[PDB]
Amino acid sequence: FMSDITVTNWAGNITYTAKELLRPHSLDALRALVADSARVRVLGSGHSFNEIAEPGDGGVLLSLAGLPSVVDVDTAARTVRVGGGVRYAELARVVHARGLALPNMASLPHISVAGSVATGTHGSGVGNGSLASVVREVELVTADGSTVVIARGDERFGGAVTSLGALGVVTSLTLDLEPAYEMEQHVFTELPLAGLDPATFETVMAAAYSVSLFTDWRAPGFRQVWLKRRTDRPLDGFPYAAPAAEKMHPVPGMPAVNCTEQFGVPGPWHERLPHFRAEFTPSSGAELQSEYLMPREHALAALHAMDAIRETLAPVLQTCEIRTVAADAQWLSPAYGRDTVAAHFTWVEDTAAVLPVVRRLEEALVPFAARPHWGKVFTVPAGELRALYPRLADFGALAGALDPAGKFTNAFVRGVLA
Ligand SMILES: *Cc1cc2c(cc1C)nc1c(=O)[nH]c(=O)nc-1n2C[C@H](O)[C@H](O)[C@H](O)COP(=O)(O)OP(=O)(O)OC[C@H]1O[C@@H](n2cnc3c(N)ncnc32)[C@H](O)[C@@H]1O
Ligand SMILES: [Cl-]
Repeated sequence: FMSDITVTNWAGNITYTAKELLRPHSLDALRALVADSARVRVLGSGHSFNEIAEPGDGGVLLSLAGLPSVVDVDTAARTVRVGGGVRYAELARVVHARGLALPNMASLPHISVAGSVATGTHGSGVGNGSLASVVREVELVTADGSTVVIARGDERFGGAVTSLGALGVVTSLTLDLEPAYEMEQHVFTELPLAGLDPATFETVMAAAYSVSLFTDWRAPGFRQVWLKRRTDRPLDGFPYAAPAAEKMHPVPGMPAVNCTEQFGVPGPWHERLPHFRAEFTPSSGAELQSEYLMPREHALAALHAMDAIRETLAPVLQTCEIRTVAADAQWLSPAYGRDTVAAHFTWVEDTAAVLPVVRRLEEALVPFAARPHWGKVFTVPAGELRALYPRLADFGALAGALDPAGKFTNAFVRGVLA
């Protein structure tokens, strides 16, 4: 019963030093565990790919999986209060049943809400903010066990959602909602990079509510284009690529059964925004991930820099996805303060082969002020990375106020706060 266990992230490339995952079964127990522990980090659903959740030797790794997962919709207010450990699939089910909806979702819905917003998680669409952008309040258990609630409008709130877990344990969050809406997903194949000029790139990325491009970086250009269209908005002809003949997966050869419905068949928002259907429930994945988030005005130059090194990228690549994100108010969001283009890479799970490719990719993106996704694999040096965040000092002051001893600062966060 008392024997050591091995605790990893979802993809299993990160093995934590913790020999047990503590899952307190009450908020009283959680407060006491936090107060009594010298160093703490929280594990959500483990869909990070780096050391962000590692608390160091002797540090406590705790989870909310032992507490009830509550999803409380106020229909008149159009809000939902959720536990930090609740995952997006359940959140979406419950809000949809109340006739309400989120403005966006990530690719796969089986990810914790608190952990998603902690790192900058986003979907696509030129007018759609990050997942954090709909949070209007957070509730934290701080280092001494006490609760601090921070709401939108509080001078601190810009640092309180996407915080890398550095302020305390987020026990609940409240999100804003909109009326439930219908969508259609239309997939296309073969979009050239040649002739993808500023006007055409803008037209393509704005052609639906959320648009992704996918490529293998093998033949020139893009292999797929996914349009996720609201039925309450117009859909113009899309002459730029061929209509897909078959149901598609982002990664060529992987099972398209896993993916949300295509061929433009209408269905609800939460069955169209993700790329992966709720029924698809993988307990791990044999992959790594990286993503770089740049000013949207650099999209073409960045795509052209990556095209020039395509032969270096391709051998370790499962798929690359290009997305857009609206400017974020959160100080540590990779989309902070600027409309954004994102370049995501799902790699083969071969750390030794991937890291040198990541380093070369990062070099290629330096001219475009690329910020890495905090949840994913990156090798940007700490000082260089700190220089990319205008309000980093403000964040550090907030962390110092709420957590003076740095109970929630691990090695990952320490390099951000240095
Ligand atoms: C696995 C995965 C991830 C993923 C994705 C697809 C898959 C298969 N698609 C994404 C996408 O479309 N867009 C996007 O921007 N990200 C996508 N991701 C990445 C993923 O969403 C993030 O890496 C996310 O942060 C993972 O959250 P999760 O909860 O699974 O991961 P974690 O390692 O356990 O924790 C991450 C950080 O959050 C802190 N955390 C977690 N819970 C809390 C609470 N309650 N309070 C304070 N912090 C918390 C962790 O400590 C860690 O720092
Ligand atoms: Cl091309």
